[PDB]
Amino acid sequence: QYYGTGRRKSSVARVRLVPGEGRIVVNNREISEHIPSAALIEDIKQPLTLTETAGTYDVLVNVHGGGLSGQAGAIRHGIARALLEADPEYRTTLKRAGLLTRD
Amino acid sequence: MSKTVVRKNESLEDALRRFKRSVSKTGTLAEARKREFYEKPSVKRKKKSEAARKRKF
Amino acid sequence: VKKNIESGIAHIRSTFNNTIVTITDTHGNAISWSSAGALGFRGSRKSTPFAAQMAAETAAKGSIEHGLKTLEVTVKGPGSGREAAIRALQAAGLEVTAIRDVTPVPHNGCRPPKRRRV
Amino acid sequence: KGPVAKRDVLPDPIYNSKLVSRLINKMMIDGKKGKSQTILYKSFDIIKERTGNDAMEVFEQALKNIMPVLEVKARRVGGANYQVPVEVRPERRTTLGLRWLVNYARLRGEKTMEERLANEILDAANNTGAAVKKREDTHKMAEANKAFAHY
Repeated sequence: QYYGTGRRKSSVARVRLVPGEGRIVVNNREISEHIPSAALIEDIKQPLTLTETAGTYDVLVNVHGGGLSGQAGAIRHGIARALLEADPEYRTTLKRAGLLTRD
Repeated sequence: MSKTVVRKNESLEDALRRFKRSVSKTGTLAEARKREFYEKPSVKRKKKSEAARKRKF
Repeated sequence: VKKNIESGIAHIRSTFNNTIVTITDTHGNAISWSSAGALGFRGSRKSTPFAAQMAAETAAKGSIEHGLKTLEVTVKGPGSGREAAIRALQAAGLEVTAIRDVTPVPHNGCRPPKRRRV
Repeated sequence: KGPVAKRDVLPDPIYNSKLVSRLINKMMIDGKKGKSQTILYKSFDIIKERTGNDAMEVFEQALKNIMPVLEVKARRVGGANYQVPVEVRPERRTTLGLRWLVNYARLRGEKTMEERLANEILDAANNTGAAVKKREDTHKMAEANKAFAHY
């Protein structure tokens, strides 16, 4: 059970990237159930599109703290961190993004 | 003015390169440029002893 | 009826306040002329290299109709516009022929006036 | 001292463009980027509706029209207060175009900023427009100050 923490602007993404089909749970909710304004939904999968990991891992998270934008940012940051810790093969590619800001 | 000598078969600035160098050996830059305002005889004489020796120019 | 001079001579007077461009024939007859004041520059911009450039350009494009194919340079006077003037004269397409060592250098002459500070 | 770096966020589903992202960053007031995003989306939708063409090309042409080539910078050399034309780098040109677009769009005056921006993009694609008045004034100033193309 790969684990990660998407710490960003007080919003922590307790992400556990386990092998699945591609489901993304946010505080026990659906993507559309939780986050309107899907402009950020496509952004969450930025690294998921840079590296081909479409539907092999599920994303179960308990995001505590922060607004909608900060929560989405923490979610994608934790996703990237957990994916890197799982398979660092594409770390050379993902080092050009990082997504670490200490905000 | 540098001289009456003509030069061709060069670029446009190649002529100015030698113009700005040959104009030094003529009074066009000193004799015709100092006498824009009067200079008293005393300072007129001291100016030579100052410049021609200190090599400030 | 128009005397189609083949080549002529140009007299340019550069100054800290104005620049004059005059194009003449072998005998010094006035062919064409232009100045920064004519271009439109009314302030101290008259003596600028750009103003001298425009004046030379206008004089050249005015004498081109008069017909002279080449010209001689007889620039004279203090100022920094003498460079842009000849630059525009060459860029206009009218190749220069020669130059002269003429200058108003006086031996003694008359004493200049009082300075600008007393 | 010296210059400093920076970056923005390009991805935008509705007419993806880095300049569109910069515009979204602009026109934002009170930290409300969502309002600006919605306004831009609805304005581009209205543009696509009224005009049977992609709003991307219209926006690009409006930017090409409003972008100022020459800037007139003031300079006080003595008691004259002269001005010096300046060549604007593409970054400054784009920023000035965005500024003029937003300002004159909000200055026009209509029932909604959406319609205001739509009509402004139209009057920019067609050179006749408010921001193009500013462009023409700047070009006139640069031409009148041509005497100081270089110090």
